[PDB]
Amino acid sequence: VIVNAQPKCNPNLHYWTTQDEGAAIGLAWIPYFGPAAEGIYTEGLMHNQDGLICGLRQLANETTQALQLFLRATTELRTFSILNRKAIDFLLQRWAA
Amino acid sequence: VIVNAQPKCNPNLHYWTTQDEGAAIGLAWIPYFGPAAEGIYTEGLMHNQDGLICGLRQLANETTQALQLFLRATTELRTFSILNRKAIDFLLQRWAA
Amino acid sequence: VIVNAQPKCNPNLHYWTTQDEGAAIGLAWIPYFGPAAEGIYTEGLMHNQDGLICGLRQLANETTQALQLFLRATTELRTFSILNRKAIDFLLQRWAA
Amino acid sequence: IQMTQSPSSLSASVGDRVTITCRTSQSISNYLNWYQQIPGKAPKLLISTASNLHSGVSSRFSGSGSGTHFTLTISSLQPEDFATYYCQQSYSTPSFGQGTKVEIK
Amino acid sequence: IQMTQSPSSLSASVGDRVTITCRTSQSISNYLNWYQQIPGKAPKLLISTASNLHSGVSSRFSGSGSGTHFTLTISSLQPEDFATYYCQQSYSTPSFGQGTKVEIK
Amino acid sequence: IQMTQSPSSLSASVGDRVTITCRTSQSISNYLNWYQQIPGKAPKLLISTASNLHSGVSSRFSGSGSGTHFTLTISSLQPEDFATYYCQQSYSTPSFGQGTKVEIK
Amino acid sequence: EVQLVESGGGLVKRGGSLRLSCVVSGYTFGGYSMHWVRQAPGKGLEWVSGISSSSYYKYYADSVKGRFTISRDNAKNSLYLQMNSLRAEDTAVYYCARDMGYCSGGSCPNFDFWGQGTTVTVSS
Amino acid sequence: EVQLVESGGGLVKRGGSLRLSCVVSGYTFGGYSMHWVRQAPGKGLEWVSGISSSSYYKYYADSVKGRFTISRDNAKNSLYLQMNSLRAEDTAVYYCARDMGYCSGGSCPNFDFWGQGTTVTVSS
Amino acid sequence: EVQLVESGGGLVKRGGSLRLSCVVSGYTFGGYSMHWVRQAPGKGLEWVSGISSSSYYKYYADSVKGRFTISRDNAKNSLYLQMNSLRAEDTAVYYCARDMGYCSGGSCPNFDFWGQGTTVTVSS
Amino acid sequence: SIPLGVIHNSTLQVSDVDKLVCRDKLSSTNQLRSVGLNLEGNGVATDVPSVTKRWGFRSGVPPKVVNYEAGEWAENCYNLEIKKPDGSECLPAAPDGIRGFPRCRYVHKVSGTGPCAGDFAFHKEGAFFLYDRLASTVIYRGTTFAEGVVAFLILAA
Amino acid sequence: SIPLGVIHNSTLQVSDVDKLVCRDKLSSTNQLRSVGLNLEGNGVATDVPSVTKRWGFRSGVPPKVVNYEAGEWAENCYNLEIKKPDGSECLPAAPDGIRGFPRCRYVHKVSGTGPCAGDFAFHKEGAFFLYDRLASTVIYRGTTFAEGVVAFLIL
Amino acid sequence: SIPLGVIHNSTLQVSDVDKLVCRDKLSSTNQLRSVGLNLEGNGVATDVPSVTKRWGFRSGVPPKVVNYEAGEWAENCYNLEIKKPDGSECLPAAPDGIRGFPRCRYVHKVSGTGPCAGDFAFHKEGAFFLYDRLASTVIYRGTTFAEGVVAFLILAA
Repeated sequence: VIVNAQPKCNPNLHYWTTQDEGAAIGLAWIPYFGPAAEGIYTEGLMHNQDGLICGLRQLANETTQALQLFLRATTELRTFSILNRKAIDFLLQRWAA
Repeated sequence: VIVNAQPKCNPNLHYWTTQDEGAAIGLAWIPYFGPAAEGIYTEGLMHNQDGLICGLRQLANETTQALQLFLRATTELRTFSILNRKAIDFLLQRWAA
Repeated sequence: VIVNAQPKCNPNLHYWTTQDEGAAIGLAWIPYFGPAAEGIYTEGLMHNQDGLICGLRQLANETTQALQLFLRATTELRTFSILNRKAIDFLLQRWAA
Repeated sequence: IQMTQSPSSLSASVGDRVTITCRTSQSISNYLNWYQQIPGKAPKLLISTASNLHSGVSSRFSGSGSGTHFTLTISSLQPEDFATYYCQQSYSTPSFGQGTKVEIK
Repeated sequence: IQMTQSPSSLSASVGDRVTITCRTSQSISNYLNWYQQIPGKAPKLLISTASNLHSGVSSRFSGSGSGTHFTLTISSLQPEDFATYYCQQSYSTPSFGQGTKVEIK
Repeated sequence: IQMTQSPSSLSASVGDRVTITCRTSQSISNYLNWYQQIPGKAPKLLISTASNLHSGVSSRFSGSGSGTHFTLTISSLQPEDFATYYCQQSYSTPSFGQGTKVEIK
Repeated sequence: EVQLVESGGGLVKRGGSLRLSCVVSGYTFGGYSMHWVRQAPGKGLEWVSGISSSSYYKYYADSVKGRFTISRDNAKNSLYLQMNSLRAEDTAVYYCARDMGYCSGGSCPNFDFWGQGTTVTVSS
Repeated sequence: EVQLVESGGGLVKRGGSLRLSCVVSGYTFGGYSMHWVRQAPGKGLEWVSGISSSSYYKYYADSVKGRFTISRDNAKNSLYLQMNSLRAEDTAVYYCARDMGYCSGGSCPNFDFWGQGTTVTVSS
Repeated sequence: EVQLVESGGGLVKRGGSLRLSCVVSGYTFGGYSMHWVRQAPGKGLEWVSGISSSSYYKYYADSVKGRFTISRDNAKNSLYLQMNSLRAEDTAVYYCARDMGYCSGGSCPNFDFWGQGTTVTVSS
Repeated sequence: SIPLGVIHNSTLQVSDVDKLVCRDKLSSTNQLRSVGLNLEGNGVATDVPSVTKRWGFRSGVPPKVVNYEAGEWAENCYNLEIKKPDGSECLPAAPDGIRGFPRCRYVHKVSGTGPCAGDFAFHKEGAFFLYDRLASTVIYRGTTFAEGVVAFLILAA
Repeated sequence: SIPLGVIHNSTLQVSDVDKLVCRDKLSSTNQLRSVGLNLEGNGVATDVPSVTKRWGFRSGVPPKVVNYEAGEWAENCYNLEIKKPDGSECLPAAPDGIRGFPRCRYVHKVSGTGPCAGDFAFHKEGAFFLYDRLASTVIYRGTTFAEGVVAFLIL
Repeated sequence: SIPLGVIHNSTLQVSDVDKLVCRDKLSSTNQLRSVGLNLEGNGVATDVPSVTKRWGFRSGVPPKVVNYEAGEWAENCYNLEIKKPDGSECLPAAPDGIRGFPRCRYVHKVSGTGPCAGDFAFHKEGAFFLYDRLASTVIYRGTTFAEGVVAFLILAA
């Protein structure tokens, strides 16, 4: 349902994350022996599959305004609980009352 | 079931809040073009309808002690999660069978 | 399921806590008339019910590594929401689809 | 908390002054109450917060004190004022007094 | 926001230069647009953002201004340049102008 | 991490001291273990932590070293101490060495 | 006029149980907290327990903890006390009392109106 | 070439209802926001309402707030307006217009494509 | 005395699968972690995999990752390894070994107790 | 042990967890509400010497705060600034994110000395000091506040 | 009123809050993701005099921040240090827990003097400054940042 | 990937985080508990020179903290104060909300100079330093702590 309207959209996605790594072998998990601040990231690459990336960019561009309006009407300094709240209302809609 | 026992109770409530406004038109939602800190409030007024306001005052006056007792037993500095916890227990109570 | 493997495990547990005190009589709940910083703890003592206290001194030891890894993949300074997330996943696993 | 009263018993005639004391083992600011009971009758409230006279009580009665010393005073005896007096506290868990009976000579 | 464009009617001969003004009661930086309408036809767009010409329009039209004062200018009339004009703003809820008509002598 | 041992092979008589060395491509502090295997049988543990004798092994064996250089030493040879010797690390994913054999002349 | 009437007292066997009721007329029952007091034959006064206006806070004394139960009903203007595992020290005269609410739930009672009292005795 | 065609206008009685449609062909429908404009018997112009691309944001004017409804469909490239509780001042000529998206939800309209305008008349 | 006995080895064709077992008697099996080692004829010793005391952490080798599966049973004091997609290099002798638990999950092993090993050959 | 009250047909009823009928409906997290009310709406006196009598200094307890969503128009506000006789300050500086009360018509400002015994000033009755959407247990320096209490509600369906 | 998009069969669809769909399966809290995307992937000019034009000073509004999980490789980054003509710093110091962008090749560091009328620098478009897993609203002194926007998804 | 152990009459079963097997009832948030246990109860030596060997300095990693509910009476506690030879400090100041361990009989205080190579002090085994209801991974100056580990349980009630 999303159609891009930017002049350009790079169809290549080159990302970095942190993941979880599940378990480890050796003395790595001990903070005395483990990596430094830079070195905890995992790279990757994805290809444009039916215009996923350009639609993603359009989605972010559409989200920004509502995000700013929500941030205006709060008192916290740092916010971490948007996703947990989304889960709670998703659970409250169907299974409640 | 709540009966007011104060010497007097004001039956008119003149209140303010912030709301969210949902959508905005113009350059209003940009923090560079938007209002100052004072100017985000929406006002109202309500009349006594079967002693709602006096019962409300009684309810707050009753709640204060349990509120203080709950607050004594934590190590935080600011609390934002009372309502989320209330929702979590309200959901947990019924979904066991 | 858990079998202890330390050279020595103490079979007596002498602990402390804070609890919530439910309701209080007198002027104790008011912070002006209440206790000091130390004096809010309630004590107790527990004996080695069959394979319970010592089998509980291993479950902690096994855990630490996983916990440490979790703390590596986060940006917060203090964490208070592990058990709430545990409850949310317990609710989501059974109640979905 | 322990309550102490002195004198335990007393006999007096019409026209004198009666001074009584109540004592405790702690410092409880001014959370004290005084009660009067006639034998065969339920107790009755008197001055509250150690100095606040109630409604309908004659002005002759007067209480005072704070900290660990509290004194009640009656200025002019009357024939129907021969009964027992108690003190009660509310700073912590409630606890009444031991009593004091006034009599005639 | 309310606008004030004047004069409301002008008449000039071919080869003249016409200058019109649009005024506002508030400061709206440079969010202003100009429009032209032939009577019987839907309106057509002109310069935007107070200095940016559209595509396919003649270079005879030129507008400028800022803040509260904005002026549009045409350098040479044509037999097909007799129509109605408008100015519009978008800083807040949209609001149009009143109109100004060019005539012949 | 690569493992290097030297000498690869050696032969000597009863009553002679034997010295073997193990080297790594990194620094692994002191997480090195020594092992001995006789043909036809499974391996057997020896000094651990690079300086700690096991329980049930004769006092003749002794090892030392640190950093990138670790050594094992037998003070007196015995007719039944002709076997093959290994060094192992556990700082990262485990990896043994290649081997070293002692014989008779 | 504030009127309080007690009922339920009597004579019972050892190890039994009892129920006392207090009925109040004269004002709004739902805005105040209530308490129970006792006096043994030729002895002093002792405090038993108390309740709150919304039935959210309940209090008990150490000597009767685990044996006594309190309740109230605002609609019918009634107060109830249930006594269990009756011992020899439970022969006395009992009163129901009302207080001026200087605290938030009934923490600091100042009794201002008293009832008449009822007699309960247990023995062979 | 971009083509915009309006339809649905005409004559209605007092207090009735009406619906209007705008059809667009010539370019990508789903990437832009649309708006409605109207003109009187010979006075200036006035703005009515506007919608967004994903149908998440809607806007309305004070003079028609609580009376109109706006909608769109990207499947057949259609724009719909529904008007209820019609009064004498709603006799005019209506246009559906397109704007360049300089703002996130479609809040900063700079109209660049217009239609041709239909007529609505309501009287006795 | 500590006794570990291995079983399951034999002769198999290419592309097949196998299951090896290691059974221990002499002490409390529930407080320790197991490991597997192998050695090919005329070659050195190679570490493969291992498990933890409560079956919560599992480790695999890059040369084997995606092909083998390790499991344990505390009640029967048994250890099992499942080998799938056997190439020609997987002909060797395998040992099961016990380690001293100097680390939290079994990530820094120091083998001290070995078994006897079993031989697996794959060829035509 | 926090109590909450439900509102239906303009009737208020305080309910606990187990007493919760199936009629009760909560379909969003926007129904939960928190509201702070003032004490001057109960008839309490508002004169300056008649309210300074309820604040007292102590040392040995740490402070705590909670948050607000709504409010109520106030007639009287207070803004204190107190110093020790030698020239020291008696009250702590405000932290980050603390601002004065938004809407009240009058403001009484007081500057003077005093015998500060403890470290923090508490309310001898167990009520709260009200700031901009934050309700505390102590008093911060130079910030306009009100006096009141808090309530938690479930709004009408 | 935050919108989120669902992905199915390599198709991105913006679900409606009002309409509830039984096809949605959420079985854990690991399927909720937040991603930050760059503006330079949309053809916007990245040259230095062409980007210092969209940052403006204001006084009267407080800042707010959010958090990240994922990222994106960048090619241009900025690192500002501006002082008042008398020598006063125009930008606040960084708070605790704030670090620069990890993975970007070029870094344009700029130091000079400007007319700092306001107190905080805002974006004239409504976009976010991107740091190490924290998306802010203002600019912090001496920290490397990117320009981008934020999206929320259900995997 | 945090595991939790459930308690029935068969003691501490570590049954998988998928809380399956039908007969498993959770009905409130008070059944979830977190407890910290000390290392000295396992036979570890507690003398001063025999514990100072497991603390080592490093630079390049930031610290993190978690929270507690319950505890256990301790026999030995430590209170460090370390300085560099030039006279500068080696350990950071405690943040607000950090207080020492509540209940232990003996406290060893140590003050002396040493070669602080790194910035923060870590444990060479992956254990936690214990404070008043908060567990950290570093050492704050002048605060009494214990050494132990943390476990998360759900009760049987």
